[PDB]
Amino acid sequence: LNVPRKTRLYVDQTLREREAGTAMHRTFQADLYLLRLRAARAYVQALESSLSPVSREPLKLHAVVQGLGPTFKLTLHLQNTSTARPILGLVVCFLYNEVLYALPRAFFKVPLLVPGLNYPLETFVKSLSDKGISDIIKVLVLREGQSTPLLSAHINMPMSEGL
Amino acid sequence: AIVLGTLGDITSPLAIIGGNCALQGFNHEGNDLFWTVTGDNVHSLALCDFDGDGKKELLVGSEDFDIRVFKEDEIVAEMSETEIITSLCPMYGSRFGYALSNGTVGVYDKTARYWRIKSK
Amino acid sequence: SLFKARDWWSTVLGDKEEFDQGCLCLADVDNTGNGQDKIIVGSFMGYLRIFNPHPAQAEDLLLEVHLRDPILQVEVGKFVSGTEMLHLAVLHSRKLCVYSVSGTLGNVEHGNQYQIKLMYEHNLQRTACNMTYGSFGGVKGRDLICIQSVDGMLMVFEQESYAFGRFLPGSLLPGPLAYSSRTDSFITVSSCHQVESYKYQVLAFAVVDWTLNIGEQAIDICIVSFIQSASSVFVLGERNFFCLKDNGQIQFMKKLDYSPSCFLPYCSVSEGTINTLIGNHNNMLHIYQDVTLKWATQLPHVPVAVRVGCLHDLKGVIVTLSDDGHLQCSYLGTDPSLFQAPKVESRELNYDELDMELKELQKVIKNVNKDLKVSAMVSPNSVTVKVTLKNRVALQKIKLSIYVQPPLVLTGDQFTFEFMAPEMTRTVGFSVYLKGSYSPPELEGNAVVSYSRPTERNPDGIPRVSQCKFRLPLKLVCLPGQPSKTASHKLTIDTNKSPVSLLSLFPGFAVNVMGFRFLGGSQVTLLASKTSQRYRIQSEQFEDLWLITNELIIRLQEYFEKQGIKDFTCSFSGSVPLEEYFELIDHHFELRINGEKLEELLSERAVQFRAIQRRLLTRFKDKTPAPLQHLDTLLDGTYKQVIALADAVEENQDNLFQSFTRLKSATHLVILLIGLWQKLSADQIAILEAAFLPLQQDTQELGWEETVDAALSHLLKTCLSKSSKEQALNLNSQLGIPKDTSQLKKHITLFCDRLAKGGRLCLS
Amino acid sequence: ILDENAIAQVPRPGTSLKGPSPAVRPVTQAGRPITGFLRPSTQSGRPGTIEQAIKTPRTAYTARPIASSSGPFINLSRLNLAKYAQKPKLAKALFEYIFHHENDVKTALDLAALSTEHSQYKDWWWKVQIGKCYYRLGLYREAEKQFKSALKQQEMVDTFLYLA
Amino acid sequence: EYHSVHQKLSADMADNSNLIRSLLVQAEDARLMRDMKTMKNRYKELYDLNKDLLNGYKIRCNNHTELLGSLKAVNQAIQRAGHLRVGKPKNQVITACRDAIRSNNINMLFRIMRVG
Repeated sequence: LNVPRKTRLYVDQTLREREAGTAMHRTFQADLYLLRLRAARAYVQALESSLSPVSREPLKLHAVVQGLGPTFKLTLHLQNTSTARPILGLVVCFLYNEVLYALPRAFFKVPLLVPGLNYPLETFVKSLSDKGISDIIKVLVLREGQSTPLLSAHINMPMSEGL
Repeated sequence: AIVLGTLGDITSPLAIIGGNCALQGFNHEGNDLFWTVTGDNVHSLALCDFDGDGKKELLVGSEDFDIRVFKEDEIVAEMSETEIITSLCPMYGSRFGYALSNGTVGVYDKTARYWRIKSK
Repeated sequence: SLFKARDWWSTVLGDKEEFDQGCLCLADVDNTGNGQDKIIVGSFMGYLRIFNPHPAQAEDLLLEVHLRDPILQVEVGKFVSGTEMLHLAVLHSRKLCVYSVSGTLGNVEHGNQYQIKLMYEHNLQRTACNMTYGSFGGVKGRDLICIQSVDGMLMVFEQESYAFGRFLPGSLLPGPLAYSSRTDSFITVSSCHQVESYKYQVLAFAVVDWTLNIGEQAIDICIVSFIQSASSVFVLGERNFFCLKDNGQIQFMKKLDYSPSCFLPYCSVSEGTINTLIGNHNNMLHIYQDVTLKWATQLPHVPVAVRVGCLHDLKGVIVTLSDDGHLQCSYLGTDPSLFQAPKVESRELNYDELDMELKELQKVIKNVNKDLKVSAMVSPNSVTVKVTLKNRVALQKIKLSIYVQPPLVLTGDQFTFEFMAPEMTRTVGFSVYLKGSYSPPELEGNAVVSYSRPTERNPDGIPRVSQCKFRLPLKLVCLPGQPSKTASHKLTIDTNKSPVSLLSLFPGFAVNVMGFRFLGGSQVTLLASKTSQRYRIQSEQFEDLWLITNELIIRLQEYFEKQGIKDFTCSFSGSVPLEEYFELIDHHFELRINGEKLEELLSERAVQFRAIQRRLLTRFKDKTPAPLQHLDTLLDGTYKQVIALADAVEENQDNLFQSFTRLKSATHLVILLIGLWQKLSADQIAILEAAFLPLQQDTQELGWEETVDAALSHLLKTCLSKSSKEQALNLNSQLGIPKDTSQLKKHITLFCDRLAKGGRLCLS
Repeated sequence: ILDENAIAQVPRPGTSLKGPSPAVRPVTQAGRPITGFLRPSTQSGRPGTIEQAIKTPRTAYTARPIASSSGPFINLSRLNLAKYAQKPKLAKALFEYIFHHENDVKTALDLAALSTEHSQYKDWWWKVQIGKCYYRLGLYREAEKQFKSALKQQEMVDTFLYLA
Repeated sequence: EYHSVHQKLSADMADNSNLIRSLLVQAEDARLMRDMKTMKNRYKELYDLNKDLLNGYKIRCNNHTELLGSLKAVNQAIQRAGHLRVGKPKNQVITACRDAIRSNNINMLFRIMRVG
């Protein structure tokens, strides 16, 4: 068989574990407690800013960028993830730096999202800076009666390769 | 026009070549070991032991309608054919078969033609 | 501790002073004769300091004298004409000074003083750069000094006075100078990458003994000679590390991957080899056995001019001196230390506060799993709209945009506001006007603000979005025109009231039979009733009916509201059109199919162009001349084809956009007539508006046909069907461009049918 | 894609550039398991068509996002390279400036050619620099010639890696 | 000078060929997103670059054929010098002239062609 082989490192490590197992157990439990703390912290901060592209109220969105050159094709793949329930009133709003990117329609309604179909909703981003400047673009999907985004996404726009 | 063989008093199979008016030679690494100048554009080369001494001289067919035989450094003889040579082939001792652009296919001993036939 | 340079007597050496190479010297300037060396450091700030370190402490610093002019390349050698005792040389930019550190003792550790006497000096005409010292020629017991210049010249002093001076042939930036004794040669590295050795007696007679073109210019050159078996010359470039023979060729070389700053081939171990140690600009020392790394250490500072010496009974201590002012004697750290978590029984995890915070965060998590006012006002008159927004809390990064429709054009789109104090109003004003021929699908427009709330959790502010929609008037797109008696098609709206004068419903257009002409030529006729109670809308274009029908119903509602009466209908009992509506769909889909064909043809044309272009590039890269074989002609033909196809695709895109707008108007009218033809409430009308009006622009991945077809198939699947066989056979939904529009039309007719029998829409 | 230089089109498996299974080691392409020590020379597979290369993530075939093509101290159009070529002490630093700071391969090659003809083709450094100019102009064989001729002058690790 | 001109022309044509490959990629990109203004601009730039590169090809080929003529003249001159002498002096003169031209010692070339 291909049963592996363990060197002196393994027996020294097992001897350390056999002689100092209690301290390892205690410190790993402390580290796990601190990790749960920090993960809950970051999860709550993300819920606050609503920066999760995956978040009752079922949705899933991710934005793909395609193309070099001053004009990029930005396609938002959006999807309703539910057994059988459509989502009527939703709308997408883009947040960009109006001095670097020229978005024609930075806000538009989305079609009735049928559960199970990936809707590609695309736009044409265009770099305006004569010098190569890469700035982030935010996308917020939100109801039409609410003001807090249902979910969000980020895209680091690549360099322009302009003229 | 290029060939590949052993010249006279050279212990490495050379890749002889023929260009505007100058031949060359390269070993397995590409070092110039043989170089000489001829009359006009070389059109055909072959390796035949004219002279029976065990080291093959090379036969050059110039665009000047001539067929010269070159040793490692020295020229031995030249027979004046009647058109731009196009192909030489040795398989005998000192006999080589030649072609022209007239259509003439023939055979040479040392310095004379056994036969010759001209066609379309 | 492994691979660190563990600390010995260490210090900082001034107030933002600056040193260089040659500064750090290490020998017996005290001439004790015991072997223990003494550190000597002189900056070009002026201070010359000498230390006798002991393993911080006060009495370590022997002396800290200050000379006026800067100090370059302190050295220690037999620089006096008479005796064989070491003297200390100080080279100022335009000065040479030999000293003598004489230390007299008192009856206490700190009662001993040290006197430096200026044995002699030398005024330097040229500006000195660096120097070397050695027994030039074959002299013994003397240490002559060859100083360089910043402009190339090298001047030699025979330990007493100005012996001579010769210019270096062809140098601009002076490099490192050294003197080899096994060959009696001055070796330098000129600006032109040439390591050059000159025989001494050759320069004395003024040429090059030999040269070697290394790949770069060298930072240092250190000829080491404690081995009399095989002599060598070390040259440290700024990218490589050479060890050269004595004839002039590389004995070996290392291609360093870091940036060296200093090196010192110290005492060797094996037979023939030479240990050396080099200092990165990455704060490390490397210890090679001439090519091969034997050890490496992580220094504290960027080493400049390292040395190795016996300091207080410990041989081979490494003394480093940074250029900022640090200095440190050190010994290698050879203690592999267990990687293990520290046992700190005292330090415990505070479970109380941590559990409080975790309970708070987990409460937020398990809870979530179960500020600005905008207003728009349109002027009564290219109508000028004014949007006022007012905040309650202080807001930041406000962006206001306006979206009306494709045909309508705005004179201003985006407006950016920065931070605003609470209870502050902001007004913007733009103008909207029709630009084109076809009338927009609807006159309503939207205006959206995206702002941010700065919060403690995220100061950058959580982003929020709020919108308001304004309603534009007919006076922007229409005009009163002549009416016609008959048109291609017409529809009716039968209210349960009296026929109202069209002058009262539409006062802007000055009988009970009105005619309208939109900017674009198209005309609509509105006929009130005389005997019946129904209004008739007629035109040739099904699109044209929508705007006038919507406005008629809205004005009827408003008027009959002003009269205070509460019961009012717009029944339209009859036949939903469904046939002049399908022709627009078919026109749209024919344009879509034509576009796909044009694009798949453009693909082939582009492939041809690329192939011919690659052929031409191959002909270009080739040396030999050759006929183009009319490849350029094929390229020109293909280019013409590509341009023609590109123009065709552009025109098809424009036609498709016009058809999409007209189809949007038609489907608006059809949803209106379905919501009237049956008593549809606002919920089902919203469902229909969501299903039939999905997008305002076709794209090469999602179009109107597939989207409305999926929506209608689903609406019939979950609400209006009870047989599973049809649900799985006909009522399926996909998002790919169809090959025919028959399924969409079948589903629309079936929707109207199953609504007629008494069906009703839902979501779940 | 648009540049073909390999002689053999379908060479034997094992002689061309163009372990643990994907059940253990994460992968980046169909094969090519993830590596340690990303270097800016990593290709890690190659796309088949321009469309596939465009419609994929920009950093899926290189350590950096792909590109279509791979006051001022001194104005390059003002100096006569035929006069700085006579002075090698100036010419070497000037060429390094033009090549590594300004990235002007054509003027750099002009200067390097004039310099090499001034040195009668006897210094390996100018040969290596001309070879580098060629190599980033696209001409590989014309660069291999200079690198070979520089190896003949004086063996250096630099020229060996350049030929590699 | 023929050598130098050919070198400069090959450099320039390599530059323009790299430009053309970049423009091919950019045009394919603009066409994949049906952006026809930028695609047509890439195609215009490609047309112009092809015109310039064809001019460059014509001039290079012309200089290159002249260079071949010059090389044949040199080689035929060495051969004409050698052919004037019978026997062992022939290859002596041939190799001497070849070494006198590989070192660009033209005066020695003519010296060995005159008497040597």
